[PDB]
Amino acid sequence: VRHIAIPAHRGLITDRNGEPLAVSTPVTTLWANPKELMTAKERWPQLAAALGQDTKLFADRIEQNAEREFIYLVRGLTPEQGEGVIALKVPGVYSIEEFRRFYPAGEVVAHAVGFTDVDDRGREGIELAFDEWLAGVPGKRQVLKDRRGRVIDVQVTKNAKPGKTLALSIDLRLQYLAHRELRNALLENGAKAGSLVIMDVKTGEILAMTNQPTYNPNNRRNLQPAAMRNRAMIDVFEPGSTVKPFSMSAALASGRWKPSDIVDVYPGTLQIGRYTIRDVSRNSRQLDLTGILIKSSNVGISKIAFDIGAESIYSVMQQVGLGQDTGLGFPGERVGNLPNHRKWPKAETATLAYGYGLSVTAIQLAHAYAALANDGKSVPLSMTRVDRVPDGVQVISPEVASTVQGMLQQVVEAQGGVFRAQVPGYHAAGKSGTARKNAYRSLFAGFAPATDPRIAMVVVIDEPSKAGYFGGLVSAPVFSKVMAGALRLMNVPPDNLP
Ligand SMILES: *C(=O)[C@@H](NC(=O)[C@@H](C(=O)O)c1ccccc1)[C@@H]1N[C@@H](C(=O)O)C(C)(C)S1
Ligand SMILES: [Cl-]
Repeated sequence: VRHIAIPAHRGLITDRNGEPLAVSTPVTTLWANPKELMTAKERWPQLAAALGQDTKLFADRIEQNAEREFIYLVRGLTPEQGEGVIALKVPGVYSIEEFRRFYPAGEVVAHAVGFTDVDDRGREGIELAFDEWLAGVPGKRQVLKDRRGRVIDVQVTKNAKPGKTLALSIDLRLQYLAHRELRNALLENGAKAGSLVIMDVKTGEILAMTNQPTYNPNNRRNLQPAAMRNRAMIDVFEPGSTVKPFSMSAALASGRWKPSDIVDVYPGTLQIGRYTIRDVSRNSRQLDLTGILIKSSNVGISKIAFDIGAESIYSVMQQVGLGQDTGLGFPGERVGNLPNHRKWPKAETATLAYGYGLSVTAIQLAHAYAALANDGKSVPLSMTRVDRVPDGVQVISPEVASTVQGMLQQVVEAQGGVFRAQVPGYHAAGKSGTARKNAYRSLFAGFAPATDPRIAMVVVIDEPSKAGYFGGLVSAPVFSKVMAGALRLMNVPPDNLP
């Protein structure tokens, strides 16, 4: 009297609308009792052939496992193929009906979903993070065996309970769009890597999370580690000039600045001891605060930071979640960091203000822009479909967030701005960036529609290699196309029709 396991059916993963993303499909595995095989040696060659194995090597393996009562022949054949071997009636050959995961969207959502074991245990991404929920509990079968031991099947001791279903926050339609457009952007620019995150400003849901390179989890032969990283969550980078709107939020909240205030940025450089702060465009003197963002003046943002102090900038960044724990619990997710100082020297103050010295994830950057677009209120992040929205936390004053939103709409819409971020039919807001690593990261971060925001988006492209490499040239056009499609796919009313 012994017990054999009764495999449980692992729960289905779907996207937010119910589209299957991970399904456990019936699969047959074959094992043998060598002691029973040792009584039917003349059958071995035909069985070896039916397993695509060499007869002599196969025979060797059963001889050297002769004294054992159990060994695997092969795992995870199709039910019809496993019937082929079962049909040739070899003594001591048995079958086990297991389940095997299939991923219908393949590489399009591989980084979010992850994958399972040969045992159908989650070992990456969502499959790992929600493993206890999805797994269910295997059963126990009471079985009688003779002293060979040939099994000669009594009753179910304990039933199998299937795993529970799970609906992600991801919208597969948005995911496909983002994937295709990020991929196109990568190839066109000779880029090495990239991330794109799309977030629902009002509910905290991650509507799309896509990276390049990626991999097809359905093929065990193409699990190459470098292409398996969910870069949006597990890789960090200096956000660069994409953090300037949060510097600006500190300035406006300080009570010392308004959008119409002027800063003098001539001659487009500022010498701070050994360190020189430099702008790309150096034919400006007086700029207002909206102008500082539109032209992305480093000198301008540094002078404001000197006036208000680094501490005020650090707290806005901390509050919005940059370099902080997101609390999602995605496997291998990084926290990043905001630097700290007892006393902040000028050079450190300036570099913070325009996005160096700190390290963030793409998901953190998108979460920060989402809170800004949601009138300064940060809704907790979710990877699962949200039906009842949790209470959000006020992180920037509504009034300040509104002003900064307007300024950002101007960076997209005014002359001298990131016109390639413009979304046909809609008002859009955002900020470009280009950070060093002569290697660069091209960036665009933003949200839309400007009159009542719905979606925040970050596009991060690593090391473009074709002439133009600024965030406004490389990443902005991706924001434009993906945002255009996402908006209409979500049936959001156009707010900039003529
Ligand atoms: C923010 O990213 C800023 N970048 C730089 O000032 C500058 C640097 O970090 O050394 C730089 C990087 C790459 C190429 C040129 C200069 C400003 N914002 C950028 C943007 O909006 O994309 C720039 C390039 C306009 S400068
Ligand atoms: Cl970290």
